[PDB]
Amino acid sequence: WLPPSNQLSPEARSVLDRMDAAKAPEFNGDLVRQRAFYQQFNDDRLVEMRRVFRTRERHETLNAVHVQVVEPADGVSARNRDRVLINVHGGAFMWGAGSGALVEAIPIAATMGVSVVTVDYRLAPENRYPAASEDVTAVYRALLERYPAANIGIFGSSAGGVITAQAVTWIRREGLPRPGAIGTLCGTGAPYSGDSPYLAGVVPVGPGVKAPPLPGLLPTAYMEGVGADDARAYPLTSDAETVFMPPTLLLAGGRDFAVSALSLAHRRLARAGVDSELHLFDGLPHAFFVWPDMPESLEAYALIAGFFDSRLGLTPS
Amino acid sequence: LMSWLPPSNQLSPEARSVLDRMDAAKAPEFNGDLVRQRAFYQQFNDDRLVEMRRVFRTRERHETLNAVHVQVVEPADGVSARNRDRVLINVHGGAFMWGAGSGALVEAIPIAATMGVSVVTVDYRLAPENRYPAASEDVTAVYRALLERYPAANIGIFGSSAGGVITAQAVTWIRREGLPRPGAIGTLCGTGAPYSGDSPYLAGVVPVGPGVKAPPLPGLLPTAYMEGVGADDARAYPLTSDAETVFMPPTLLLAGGRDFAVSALSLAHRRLARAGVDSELHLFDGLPHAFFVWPDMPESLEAYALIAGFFDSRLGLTP
Ligand SMILES: [Mg+2]
Repeated sequence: WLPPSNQLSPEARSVLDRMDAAKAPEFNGDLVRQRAFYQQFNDDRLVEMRRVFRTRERHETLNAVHVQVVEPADGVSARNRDRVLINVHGGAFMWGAGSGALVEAIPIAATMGVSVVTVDYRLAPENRYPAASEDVTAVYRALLERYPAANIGIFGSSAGGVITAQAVTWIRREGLPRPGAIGTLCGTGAPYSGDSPYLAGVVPVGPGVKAPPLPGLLPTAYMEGVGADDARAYPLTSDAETVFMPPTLLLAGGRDFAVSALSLAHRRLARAGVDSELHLFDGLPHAFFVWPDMPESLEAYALIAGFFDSRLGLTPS
Repeated sequence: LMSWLPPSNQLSPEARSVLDRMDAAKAPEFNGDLVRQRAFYQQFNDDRLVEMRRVFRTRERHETLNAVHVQVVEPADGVSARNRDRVLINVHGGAFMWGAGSGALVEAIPIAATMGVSVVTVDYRLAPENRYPAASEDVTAVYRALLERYPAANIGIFGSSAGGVITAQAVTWIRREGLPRPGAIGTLCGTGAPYSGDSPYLAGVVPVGPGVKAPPLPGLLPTAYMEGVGADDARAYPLTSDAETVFMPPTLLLAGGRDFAVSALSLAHRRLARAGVDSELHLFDGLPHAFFVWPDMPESLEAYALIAGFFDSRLGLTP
């Protein structure tokens, strides 16, 4: 095995051990226990968020979808008066509602100085694809009443990255204008692939062990029975959906199981002539930036804010 | 170690073939016999050049610019009208010790042919006979000469492996000399920074695993070319210097996903972004260091297109 990456701050090295301590025990398919565990995990990261960042949050309903609107406590910045971001939370498509959503929205709202509308989308296994696309699209449609499409960004982490990419295709199915920019962080509209799922240990490899091929679909209940050929569901595997993608930020830890898929999606975006940016944080795991107590998380929030700042329009609307 | 993984499932059949040939073509131990080592890599580079000539149609001329030997590589069809007032400078790889001649054409030919541009590949001074900053001086002298014919904004500089390191160092040397900075650079599989992070362990540059506890990595590049240069020389290690990083031109960083240089390139890209520099990073999952010297796979053609696309979007056009 490996020492921690020698690029990491002392604070990140501490976070790595806290991450290890916070890892889930085996649930053996007990969704109730699993949801309760991750509820507490997300509530814990929320407390850390609130210590670092000063925000105000309000509940709203937009086109019959529950959202939380997250803003810097004293107001959005003049630079971002006519912009908004939609956040789509992660949580394996089965949890993350409420505190998980605030944990992704608060650091970006506070770092960029922008309104973040985080969507309480329908979750699996009770709901299945394309429920979350429909929900995010309904919110987007409502926000178009106030903000130019060029000035709206959509981002999310892990499952939320996947749903962000699927929401783009659903928006185009509905005949609405595409968003100004997206962030598909730690996940996008494509299966995990390449080397990283083996290195990250999501699939066993090594002495005494037969390493299997990887799946061509995402294994989640959310995607049960959706075909590989559905370009709306898996747009980053489709040369057709890819060309219509808006400017995209892809960001992951270097040890994240999603990283090989993101580097491929970035190559495909570039060949399609789509503006895209990829950043990797060596040594860090999946969805590392839910832990705000390290310079590397603040840096990630700065890269997300800078990508939206440089790609979204400014004009009212 | 990667040997426990299957080939990346992203790879074309052609690339899986290349990876088997790459492993089979790996060098034996030379034990400080530099003459034998150079002969082995002369053969390797000649072999790749044969492959390049099958795929691409170019013409090469020798020239001397400011007392430095170059080869000027152009598409056999001619430079596109779009690229009439552009030029790229190539700085070859080869561990700072070999690669001169055929190794330089192996890097220049695919880019000249793919972009439709003239590439000047520099026959710079090698280690261990010559030491830093000899290669920076050579590349700067070439750049100086090309400024007589092309606007700085229309000149790119790129190189692979040791040549990616030297391209970054040449940029700081050009600045030191008071010349205008180049329009864009490609620091491929290497830049002005030591190797760092996880990737040198994963690639086996430092022995790694069960029962053998991994040593720290050096904060310096180990090559004889760089021996005695301090970590604090910002001109030698610019991507660890906030000052030289801010002055970098738009930069492409590209590597194989299994390349020992990956982790350093991802950090350099974060630093360039924080410094406000236009940079772009691409990683080819499953592929090793300097993978695009083997042209017989879709992934290599795809790399050449990304390099051509980066320069086509970042360099100026006007005479
Ligand atoms: Mg990029």
